[PDB]
Amino acid sequence: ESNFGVDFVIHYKVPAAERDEAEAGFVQLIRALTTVGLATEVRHGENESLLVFVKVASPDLFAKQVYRARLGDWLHGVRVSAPHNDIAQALQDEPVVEAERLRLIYLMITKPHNEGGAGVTPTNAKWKHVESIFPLHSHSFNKEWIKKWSSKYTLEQTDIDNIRDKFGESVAFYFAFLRSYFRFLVIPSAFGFGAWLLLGQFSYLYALLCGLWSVVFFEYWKKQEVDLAVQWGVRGVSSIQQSRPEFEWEHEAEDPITGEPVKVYPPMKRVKTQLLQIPFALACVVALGALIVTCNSLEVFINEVYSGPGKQYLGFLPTIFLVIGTPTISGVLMGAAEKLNAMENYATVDAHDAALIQKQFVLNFMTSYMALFFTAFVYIPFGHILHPFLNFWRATAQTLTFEFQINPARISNQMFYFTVTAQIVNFATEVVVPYIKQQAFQKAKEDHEEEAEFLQRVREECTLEEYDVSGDYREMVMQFGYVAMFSVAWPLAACCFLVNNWVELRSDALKIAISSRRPIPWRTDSIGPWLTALSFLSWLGSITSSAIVYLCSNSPLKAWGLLLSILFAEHFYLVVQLAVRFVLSKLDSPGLQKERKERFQTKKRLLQENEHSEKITREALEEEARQASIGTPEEMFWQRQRGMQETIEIGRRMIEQQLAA
Amino acid sequence: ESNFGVDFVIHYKVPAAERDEAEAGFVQLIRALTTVGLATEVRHGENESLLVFVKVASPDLFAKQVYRARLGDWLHGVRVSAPHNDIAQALQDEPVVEAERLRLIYLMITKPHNEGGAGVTPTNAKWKHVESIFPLHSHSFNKEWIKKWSSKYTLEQTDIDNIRDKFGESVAFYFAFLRSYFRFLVIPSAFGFGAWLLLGQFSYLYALLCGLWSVVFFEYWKKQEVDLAVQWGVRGVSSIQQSRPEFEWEHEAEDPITGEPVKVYPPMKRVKTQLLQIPFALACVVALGALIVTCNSLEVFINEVYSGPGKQYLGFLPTIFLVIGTPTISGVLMGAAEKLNAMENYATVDAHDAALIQKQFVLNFMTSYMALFFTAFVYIPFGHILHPFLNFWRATAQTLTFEFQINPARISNQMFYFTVTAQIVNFATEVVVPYIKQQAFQKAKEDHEEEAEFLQRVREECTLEEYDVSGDYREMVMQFGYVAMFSVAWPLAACCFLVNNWVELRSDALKIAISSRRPIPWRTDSIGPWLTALSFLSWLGSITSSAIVYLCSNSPLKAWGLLLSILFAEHFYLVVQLAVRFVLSKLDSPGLQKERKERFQTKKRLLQENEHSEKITREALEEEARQASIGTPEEMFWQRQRGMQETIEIGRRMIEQQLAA
Ligand SMILES: [Ca+2]
Ligand SMILES: [Ca+2]
Ligand SMILES: [Ca+2]
Ligand SMILES: [Ca+2]
Repeated sequence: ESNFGVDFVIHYKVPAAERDEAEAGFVQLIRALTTVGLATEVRHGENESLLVFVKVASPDLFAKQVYRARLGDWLHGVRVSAPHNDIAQALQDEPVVEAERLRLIYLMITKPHNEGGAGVTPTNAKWKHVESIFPLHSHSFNKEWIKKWSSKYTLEQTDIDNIRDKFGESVAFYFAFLRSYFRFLVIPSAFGFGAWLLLGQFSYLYALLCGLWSVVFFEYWKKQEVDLAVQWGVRGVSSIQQSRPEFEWEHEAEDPITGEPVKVYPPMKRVKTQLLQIPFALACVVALGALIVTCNSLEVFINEVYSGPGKQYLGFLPTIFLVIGTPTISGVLMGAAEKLNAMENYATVDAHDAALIQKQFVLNFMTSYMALFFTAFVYIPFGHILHPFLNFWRATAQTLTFEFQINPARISNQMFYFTVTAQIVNFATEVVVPYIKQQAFQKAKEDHEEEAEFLQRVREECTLEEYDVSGDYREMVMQFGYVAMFSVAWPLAACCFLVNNWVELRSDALKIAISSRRPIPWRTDSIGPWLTALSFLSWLGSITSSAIVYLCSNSPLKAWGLLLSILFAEHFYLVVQLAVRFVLSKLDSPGLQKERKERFQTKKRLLQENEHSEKITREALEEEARQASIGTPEEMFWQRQRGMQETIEIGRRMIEQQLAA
Repeated sequence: ESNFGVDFVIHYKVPAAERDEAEAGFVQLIRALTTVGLATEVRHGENESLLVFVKVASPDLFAKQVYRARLGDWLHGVRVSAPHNDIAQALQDEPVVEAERLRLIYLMITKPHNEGGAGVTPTNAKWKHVESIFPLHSHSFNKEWIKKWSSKYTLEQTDIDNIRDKFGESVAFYFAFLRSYFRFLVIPSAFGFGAWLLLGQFSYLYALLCGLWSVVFFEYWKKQEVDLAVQWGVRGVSSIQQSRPEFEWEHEAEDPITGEPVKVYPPMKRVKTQLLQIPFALACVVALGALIVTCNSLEVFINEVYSGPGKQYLGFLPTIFLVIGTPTISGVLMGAAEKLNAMENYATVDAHDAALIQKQFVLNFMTSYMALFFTAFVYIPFGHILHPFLNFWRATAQTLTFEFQINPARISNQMFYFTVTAQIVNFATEVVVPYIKQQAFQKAKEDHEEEAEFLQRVREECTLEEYDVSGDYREMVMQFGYVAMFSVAWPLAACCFLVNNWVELRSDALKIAISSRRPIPWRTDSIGPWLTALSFLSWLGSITSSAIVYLCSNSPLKAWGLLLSILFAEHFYLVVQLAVRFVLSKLDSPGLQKERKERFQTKKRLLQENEHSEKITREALEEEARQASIGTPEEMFWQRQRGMQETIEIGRRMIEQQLAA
């Protein structure tokens, strides 16, 4: 139930084909680990691998490394004050959390020799046999965390702080984002319940309301994250650029700022494959669009022809099957997105991650909303254009066996089926399928007889995949997109997503608990490029919900109404965006006062670290001595009234002279 | 042609009604001036006033004050580095310009005793007889500056820097803004010339073009001003809050940041008179709107009735008279705006100035564009609603003497008459009327017989009004508004404004030269609240130019077209705003590199101001001695393979064992 003090575990798969070269890499690896002061320990890994175990046996060099990284943060404006202790007397002032300790150990194993480390990143260096470097998982904290999160109803800030001190900043930002989003989802849940009871289907007021809610939630989260970045001492980390190890280069050019020749790569070679996104984008758009329009034509052909013998529920069976098939096509889609992004040689890890978020968000946007767009914006306004598909299905099924009435409330049933089966498929794919996978490999399953269970748990933890938080961001961003631009089709969607988010805030916590190895703790200022995604989804929601409520509320479609509704709701979005930004500028979050007060008090301590007429007539006497040494008329003008009492009495007699005249 | 070294002149009007009290205030004034180390000198002022003259006779206390203000800038993040010289050996490192010197002297005469100064601001303190504190005007620089600006065609950056070193930062920001705006006006001048030749009246392409030009000009100026604020060492000054002297208060509450009890004022008392703007706003809107609709009805009645005996030029004579009357009504309008803003008790000078800019911009917006709005958006789409005014004028003029055909190209003639007579009225009111005023008071017009002409020039300089740069900002912002939202009515407006701006960049320079006393040099990071005005005017231009080109291009007015054109051009504005912001993020202005490079080099100098296996087995031996003193199984696990060569050979024999199995 407790580790052996091990901070990191390296896998180092030794295949039989390259045994001697992998042995030379092994001895070079453990040499390089011993140079940076890591006590090593070698144990057996299954299928010919060598689990080596590292730790800092030297607390003095560890505190020296901690002080060096704190100075590196202080140079880039991260820390408020310097450590001010080259000796370890600042560690008692500010302790090291487990996340900061594991991050600095990972930097000592990851950074190159110029940075003061033994860089053993797998693909770029010679270390092609280093499979995975990963920290361990403390089960005594894990079980307590899962139990205390399942027991409570709401989560305080101390729970997110306990996530911060043991899983880095990024996982804690995800849980803080999901907690704040779950708390803000109760407003359109209640208002959608009210609109589903009272206002009838497709109410305009709920469209304006969910637009306003998306604005206030996005701006409030953008305030709350800079508050959290002040509180965790991580504000401004995105200015620091981490050099990606797999970034190839050609030259080593002039110094930008520091004095160091940084390695460069010709950007036209980058744009040559940046433009590889565009034919891939158009190809994937038309492929998924042809699949979606084929599914839509098939379901309308089926519910026209069979006339619903069993149920009308059987009519949207192709839509249900398409949503079921959507995670499988999105798997190869994200694979071909990640391969394309990795081929696009990116300099720093921030830009590489941001481009991966952009490609993954575009592909998931298409495969999550193009069915509902073809339902709302194509099928409802003019649905006669898919009649060749209908007569094609008729001419095929007539040989195979040997009046359209486009319902405007088809989108409500479609959105209900979409939300429910997407909830079921997402819940099955997220936890239940890995639950039965780990229970299946549980029933399918020397070494010093005391450390046996420890090496058992490490050998089984090597097989798990590393937890990426990008996917759990993307799921919630898409759910927010459903809320922003399709809740007017089905106003109980916010209530369903509220229940899903309360289950999800424990479910994704369970995924980090037992279905994935502990992620390498990184620091981030924010959720990063997902803020652009939330902003774009809210802006598109203000257009789309209004056009949906006009086109489904529908008389012929008077296009004088549609453009006016789109214009009014989009300008209402812009006006409420200005209003909420102006209001949230005035709230005076306490972290800003704390940061600027500490900075001013430190520089005020530096400030404190750093008769009259006598002086005036003395300098006038000095200038008179310089005049008598020798330019002259201003000298006479200043030497008229030298003493101040002379000026007083001359001014008073001049008041008397001006009183005479 | 040269001063007597005088830095400041104080007027101190002594009326005969309060002669003894003003004399006591005089002796207290010159006492307080002598405490802060200012050599004083009293000369006669006309109509019973006492021009006292100050200077720093003590360069040591002046350099001490300079170092104190530089530390005050360094605490608030303005300066890159500290002065690092309590002795005056930093003044040789960075010299004092005349603007910084005069600003610090004005702070020594303006700041209270707690700040280390003798605060003699007129209305708040007892000094109700101090009329005006003002610096002098160096004519040898003035004549050279006017001559070298009239000789050149274009102005280099060195001219704006010579304005910066002698008139502060704010006047130099105005001249830099007018130079950059005059340089960017040549693009819609040439394109409007092309549209006026080729494309015919009311072209949509010119509307999209001037929208794009307004975007690129506004974003390029917003980049250029942070570049200039880096270069002049003034970046970040807007974070510093200057306490307004006339700000009344009730309490002196807790300390926000510094430690000082700041004085507070109940904000509900402020909102009580903030809401006095709204009935004043609605009253002024309906008053100017009734005047404009009366003028419009009168001119259409006149050109209907008389049928143009002389000319059609005589028909818009009421519009010409209304533009002529516009500076006179705007005078009392800005008076009642400034009185309302001064009644609204504002804490700091930044918020007070920003609210004055907001009120003045709203009133000048109405009186500059509501005539053209009632022409374009009311008279052209539906003009039958003003027929009661027409029959009213008929029923009056029928007793007084004893078919409408609304032309869509009426706005072109209106905009031409508006631009031309506004140019003529603005040029007459700006320079020519003060030119004949100063030549009229020239022909209408003891004391030691050597300083006679100096006291003559100071006595005549007291009568001039202090130059406010807000008015010369507001004129150009309104001209930019004409370009942004009405150039499609008359595409030569940009060419006319280009010629006007080339004349204006010397004319407003002449106004500071001889028609106004030298302004007290202030520091500002930017043009401030006018950036919101340019952004709002460009955004409204994207709507208004498109609606104008549809409604005047006009068939009946198909309102399916109007909303689509407004929507397309506004979203084109938003898309090109994103595009230009993304492009200008990548240009890498050199001032940012210079600032962050100097900051990193200073903190890197502070950074530089601040065997392996032996240590590893030594700490392992220490922990073994602690174990033998006595928790134990991890100790045994770490003490298995102590030395690194032991780990090497144990790992190699384990490779051999995994090779056996
Ligand atoms: Ca899930
Ligand atoms: Ca998830
Ligand atoms: Ca002018
Ligand atoms: Ca002007």
